[PDB]
This record gives sequence, C-alpha cells and structure tokens, in this order.
Amino acid sequence: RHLKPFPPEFLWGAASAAYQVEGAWNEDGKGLSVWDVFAKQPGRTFKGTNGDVAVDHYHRYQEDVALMAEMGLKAYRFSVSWSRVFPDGNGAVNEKGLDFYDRLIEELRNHGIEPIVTLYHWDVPQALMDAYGAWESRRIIDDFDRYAVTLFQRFGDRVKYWVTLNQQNIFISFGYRLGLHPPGVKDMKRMYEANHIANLANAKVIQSFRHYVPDGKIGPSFAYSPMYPYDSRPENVLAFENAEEFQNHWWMDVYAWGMYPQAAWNYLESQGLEPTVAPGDWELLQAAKPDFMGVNYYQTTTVEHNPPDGVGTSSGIPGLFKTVRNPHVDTTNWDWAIDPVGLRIGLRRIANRYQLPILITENGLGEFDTLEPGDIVNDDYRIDYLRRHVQEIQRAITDGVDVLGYCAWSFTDLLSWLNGYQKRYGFVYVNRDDESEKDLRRIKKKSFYWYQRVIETNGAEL
Amino acid sequence: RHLKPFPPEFLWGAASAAYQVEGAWNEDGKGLSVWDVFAKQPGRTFKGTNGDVAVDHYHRYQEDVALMAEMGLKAYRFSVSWSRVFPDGNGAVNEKGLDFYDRLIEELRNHGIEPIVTLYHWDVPQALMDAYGAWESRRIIDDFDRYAVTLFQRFGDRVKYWVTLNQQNIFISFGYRLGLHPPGVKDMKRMYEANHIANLANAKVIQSFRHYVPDGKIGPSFAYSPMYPYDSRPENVLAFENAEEFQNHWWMDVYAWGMYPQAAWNYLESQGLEPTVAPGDWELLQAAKPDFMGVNYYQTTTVEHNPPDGVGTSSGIPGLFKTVRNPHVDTTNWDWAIDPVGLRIGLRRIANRYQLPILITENGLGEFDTLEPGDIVNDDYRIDYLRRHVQEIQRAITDGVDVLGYCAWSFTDLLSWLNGYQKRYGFVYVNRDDESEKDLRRIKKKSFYWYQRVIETNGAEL
Repeated sequence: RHLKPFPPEFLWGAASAAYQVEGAWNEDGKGLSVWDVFAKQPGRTFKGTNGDVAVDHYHRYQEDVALMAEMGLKAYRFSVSWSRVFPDGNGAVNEKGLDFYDRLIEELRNHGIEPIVTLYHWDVPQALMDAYGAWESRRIIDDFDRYAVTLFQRFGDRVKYWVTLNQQNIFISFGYRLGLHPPGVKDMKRMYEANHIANLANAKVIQSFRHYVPDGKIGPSFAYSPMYPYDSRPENVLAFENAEEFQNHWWMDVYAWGMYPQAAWNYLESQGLEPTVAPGDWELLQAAKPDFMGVNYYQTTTVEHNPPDGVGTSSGIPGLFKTVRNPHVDTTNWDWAIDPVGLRIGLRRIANRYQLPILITENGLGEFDTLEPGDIVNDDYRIDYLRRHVQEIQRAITDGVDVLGYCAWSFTDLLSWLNGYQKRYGFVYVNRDDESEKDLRRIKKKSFYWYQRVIETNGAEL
Repeated sequence: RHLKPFPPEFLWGAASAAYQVEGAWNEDGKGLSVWDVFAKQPGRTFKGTNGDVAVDHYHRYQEDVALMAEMGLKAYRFSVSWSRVFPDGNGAVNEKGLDFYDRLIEELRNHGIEPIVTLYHWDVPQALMDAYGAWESRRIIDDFDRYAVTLFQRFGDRVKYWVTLNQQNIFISFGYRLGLHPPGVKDMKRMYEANHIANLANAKVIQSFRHYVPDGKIGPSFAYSPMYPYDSRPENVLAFENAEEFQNHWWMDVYAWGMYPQAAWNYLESQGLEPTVAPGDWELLQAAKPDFMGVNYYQTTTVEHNPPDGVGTSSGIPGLFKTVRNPHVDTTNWDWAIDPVGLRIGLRRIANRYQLPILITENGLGEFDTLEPGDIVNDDYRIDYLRRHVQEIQRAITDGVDVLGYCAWSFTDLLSWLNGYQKRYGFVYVNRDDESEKDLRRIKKKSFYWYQRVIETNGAEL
C-alpha cells in the first residue's frame, strides 16, 4: 500500500463568502441583506464589526485575483450576493451587480483559474424577510430559482462548478434553533419548516441547472461533523447511530436520495416537529440528483447515551444522544477539535453511503497571526493543519473516494459573522483589525508559499 | 415513550436447516450433497458425526409439526434439500423428494403455520461439484434457477415467504477462504469468484420469482455481525468503517442495490482478488430487488486499528481492521458476545441504509442442556437470551424498523455442521448424543412454554 497521487486536474482551491469579503454594502444599487441588518443590531457582533467594508474585495478584486494567480490556484470558490443581483430579492435585476461578478469571473478566467460559484451564503435580501419571512415561506422557492437561473444564464458558459446552498444545516439551525444568526429565532418547529423549504429550493435549482448548464457540475455543500461513538458500549454505539442520522443523514440523505431518514422522522413526528409536506414535494426532492456532495469540514463530534431526562458543554436530544469531549483528538487554542483522520472518515462515509464525488468546499485553521516587520507572517501552525488534512485526503483518494478538489478556507483574511477579524484564516493577511480599516493591504503569509508548492507538485510535496 | 406493539401479523417463528435435521440421507432417491461427502472425510467433524440420521425429521415431521402447533408457532422456516429434488442438481426431477416438502407444507398449513421456504442452506448436490465445481461455475446460475422455479411452481400457491441463499457469507467464506466447509479450499481469489456467481444466482432467482409468485415476498438472508469501533480514537473509527464495509456491506449492498462498495472493491483489486465481471452482470444484480433483508444474528464484533504489519483470538486484515474483545458486553461459554442491543443496532442500520423490511431468520442460544429426572430441561439461560433479544426487536419496531418476524434458532435440537450435538439450540430437546441416536424422543424444554406464552400474548408482556 503506497498512496495514489492526486488526480491530474484536482481543483486546488481557496474560498470566501460574499458578506465576509466584499464590503461595498450599499454601492451600485445593492439592496440590504438580512446580515446587513442583523450585524448592525448593537451587541450582536464583536466590537460592532460588520460587512460595510469587510476586507473591501469588491474594490480590490483585481489585486486579490493577481495574488491567486501568483499562488497558482486552480480554483477560487466565492459566493454571489443575492442582494446585489436582486436588491429586493425578486423584481428587477440589477445589471451593476451582475457586472461585478462578470468582471470577477473574467479576471479569474484570464488567469486560468476555475470559478466555483456558490449561489447562497446566508444573505437573503432583507426585502424577502420583510415580505414573507424568507426561508419560512414556499414563496422563496420560486424567488431563489429565478435568482439562480439568472446566474446560470449569465455565467453558465464560463463556470462549470456550482454550489447551491452552502451549509444549510448551519444557516437553518443557527437562524431558527439557536437564534445566533438571522432571523434570531429559537423554535424547532419553525426550524424544520424552513429547512424543508430550503430542501425544495435546492432541488428546484438543480433541476433548472440541468437545463441551463448541461455540461456543468452542481451540488449542495454540507457542514459535516462526522459522529463517533465514545466507546463500544452498545448504548453508545446506538447513540452514534441516532446522532449520525439526526445531525448528518437528515441533510445528506435528502440531498442524495430525496428522502428523510425514517427513525429521525418518526422521532420528530412524535414531538410534533416534522415539516409540513405538500403534494409534489417528494417527487421534486427525489428528481434532483447532484453531481457531487460539497463538504465543509472542521471537526468530528463524539457522542454517548443520553437518558430520557438528560442533556438537551454537552448538547443533545434526551433519549437519543449527547455530545462528550473526545479525549483522543487534539484541540486548537480555542478548544475546538483538530481531527484530520475525521476528514478521511467523512469522505469515506459519503462515498460508501451515496457513491458521490466530493468537493471539499471549506477547511482551514483560524488563529491570531502576528505581522512582523518587513511584512512577514510566519504561520507554520496553519501549514501544519492544512498539511495534515491534505495528507488524509490523499489517503481517502487512495481508498477509492473521488475527491474533485479542496478549497482552503480562506484565500484572504475575512470578517467573521459575529467575532470580528482577529481569528484569521487566510493565506493572505489583510492589514485591518476590529477598530480600523488601516490601509487594507494584502500580505502573503508563509502558508501562501507552502500552498503554492503543493499546487506546483499536485500535492506530491506537502 | 410508548413502545409500539408487535404488528398483528408478526411472524413468530422458529427455524431449522435440512442437513441439520432431516436424516434420510440416501432415501427416496435423494442424491449426495456436498455435505454428505464432506462430513464423512476422517477428522472433519466431531466424533465423526454427520447427517445420515441427524434428528430424523424426515420420518418424524408429523410429530415435530404437532409440537409446533402446540407451541402456537405462526411460522416455521426450513430449508429444502436440493439433492432431494434434483439428485444430480440438474437433470431429472425427483417426485418423491418434492412430495416430502409437499407433505410438510400441508402439515404446517393444516395447523395454521406459515411455511417460510429457504431455497439453499449449503447443500448443493455433489454431482454439480463433480461436474463443474458448483459455485465456481456460472453453470450453477441456470441450474439453481431451474431448481428454484420448480419449487415456485409446486409451492408458490401455498408459500408466501421465501428466502434464497441463507448466509452466503458463511458458506462462501468457510468453503473457499477458511477451508472449514465444502469444498475445503483456502484461496481468496476463488472465494470472491464463487461469491460473485452466488450473487448472480440470487438475483436470477428473485427475477424468476416475480414471474411465478406475484404475491410472494422473497429475500436473501445475511449472517450479520454489526461492527463497533473500540472507541473514539479516529483510527479505530476508521477501522470500523473498513470492517462494516468489508464484512457486511460487501454482501448487503449487492443484495439491496446490486453494487459492491468501492473501497472494498479497490482493496481487492489491489490484491488481485476482485471477481471477474461479465456483460450483463450489473444489469442483473441491479434489477433484482428483494422484498426484505433476512438477518441471521448472534453477536456484534468490535474492531480497532490494524497496521499493515499486524493481525491477519484476534483476526482481521492488515491495514484495514482487527477484532478486539468488547469489554462492555457479556459473553457466552464459547466467548461469543451476548449483545441484544446490537440486534437493535443492526436492524436500525439496515433500515437506515436500505429502507428494507427485515425478517430475522435466525437468533438463538446454544448451550449444554441437562436432561433432569422426569424429562425436564430447565433452560432459563435460553429464556433470558431470547427475552432480551425480543425486547430489543420491539424497540427497533418502535424506532420505525419494519420487522416482519423473528425465527428463533432452533425449533428442535439439531446436528451442528462440525461440532456434533452437545451444544443444543432447540426449544425441543432431542434425546441423542454424539455416540448414538438413542431413541430420538422429543422433550419440551422450559423455553418451549415461555415462547408459547410470548406468541399467545403477541409479545405484550415483555
């Protein structure tokens, strides 16, 4: 057993999200997104940081793409801001907004970089929330489809790889169960209704894609934390079965097969939480097969048995499972797990269950970076993290998983949703902080040159 | 939470296998099976025990069925001895052989017991082995199909439930990898070829069944030991992924989906062990969907990481996994785990992966029963084992698994393949041992009356 090489056209990539990078929040006719409004609620974000300017990629995209070309990136995954294209969500298309993405795509294409367009990264126009509650209304299905079709028509000739909803499980759960993200709701019944509507929207746009981009490849991207049982106690293995189905299959089985898993469905039904199903829903969900599963990966989760009066720090569902710290994985300086083998396990699970190729749409290390004199940022810790994950991807490929590419999170430093700028993810440091924009200058970190060498050798030198 | 009741037509059953019970090995024109010949090789079986007489069910079937009716069995699962029906495997049908099964089916029906006919329990006629190597030749596909169709034509009007191959993973692995069962070969390449041919034979007969028994239900039965990781060490979870796929999905994915899992396939191909595929193979395997998955269950298996220089007591595959004792389950007197929750886990896994109904075709406890004065057998240990498993089945039904029935192994004591008679499995003790058949009298054990009560109450007291 020697390791297989990465395939010749492997998409070595890096990624961002529109609200986190663009700025220009009110320029060129752009409408308000739910995040523009949410982040301006006092106390919501660290030091009141928000996306008004972010790292100003909207104005600095030429420099950023030039840096991507210097690195030799094979692919750049970005999201399109719906509120730039339809400021009111529906209604009139904004040609200024589409023209930004056209210029970005042209810059990428002129440097030989594959664009990977992500339709949705959490920024539905505020006008749709006001009009009908956004993801809680079936009205969004057609509005999202009209938006996606517009993008397919404008860019399908130049963009082969598309992601639909990015981390639906996050925007739905954080928005409707934990109340951390818009709309700030804590209501499981509403969460599962909005989730079902998002599932229908995903399926509808994949159907549209088959018409407008017949040679393209499309898929949703799932924030995947593979579950582990704590030990071989039967009750803990059963907790693992419950958790993997409830947290992971609940989304990925719908994406791949168009069907919710039955044990989870029956539990939700027993709680009065299962979504409302309309005639035609199952037919639509089953008729929208993706070309790949997108995977956003940071860590695994370990679970154990949870008595019916137990946990609802540990989280879980009474009678089904609760989380427990895994003593067998490392942690970051923020006490989150580092588990590169877990990425191999997740890739293996997706191939084994769904036989789908996988695009890793997000993986990276957030850490304080120190800017040293001479514009030097020594981030060996980020190189170590990325190296270990890429090594495990190579082992998954050797096992037989079809991995289409790997998008490191992120290309440049970016604004986090709630925590400001100090925990940085980029290959490229952006000189700004939570207090001021400074000069917004871009500074290549050591990891930039490391990844440049990874790409040059197609992953042979890590 | 309220447990669901066992469904109104739940098949409370018990089971046997032809070679293990019938005797009459050379009567009424029956041809030699591979087991008739194999068990007579010196040293092959304990004390030279063999199936010449076994417990003489061929002559005593009326008494045995009368005991089943006294117990109130809803179903009796038995296997048909191919060599009674086609003494040479192909060629001329033997009407006396069919007449035995006709009389057995009529006896069951007259007592209100549902027959569950198992086509194949390891006893291919020796003439097919002599002519072409039995399961190593594609010739067996049509010969097995002709045998199955004969049974469908004669009995399809009276038998709704059919099992095709019973525990293919055992007869193939023991016959061609471990050399413990006929033909006594130890050659992994030959094992995987014979296994592929058995897969095609299974699919072919299910296809034929659709033509001849339009209201029937058919499926294969898999000897399922669900795998557990030892703990939440990533390498042990990975070992579990490898083990569940290689040991379990390798068979059940072919049965349910008509496809071998890719990581296991690629491992075999790297060893030069993958089977030879002919045009039409995938089409046939994919077009023969079963109505249920049959499950033979005794215990789970716990696994841990196994370096490429490791185990090949513990067993495993270097670089994939190795077994390890599970400290969290009880054990039988033969180091078998007792893990009723593991049965719930296995049922949940089959429902979650394949959405198939499940017929539990075999589950039971083997122990050295003592015949006490007054013809009393106090087998409280067997009652305890069965009770715990039936309770876990009810929990699986409550979770949403469609369990069609439960066949306790076995109805009467029977001959084991290699280990004689002393480790007994029956509800009904048979007075014989390894040295002689004694008088073969049938004696109800305490567990007989326990299960009688379970059936009478439809499980409602457990």
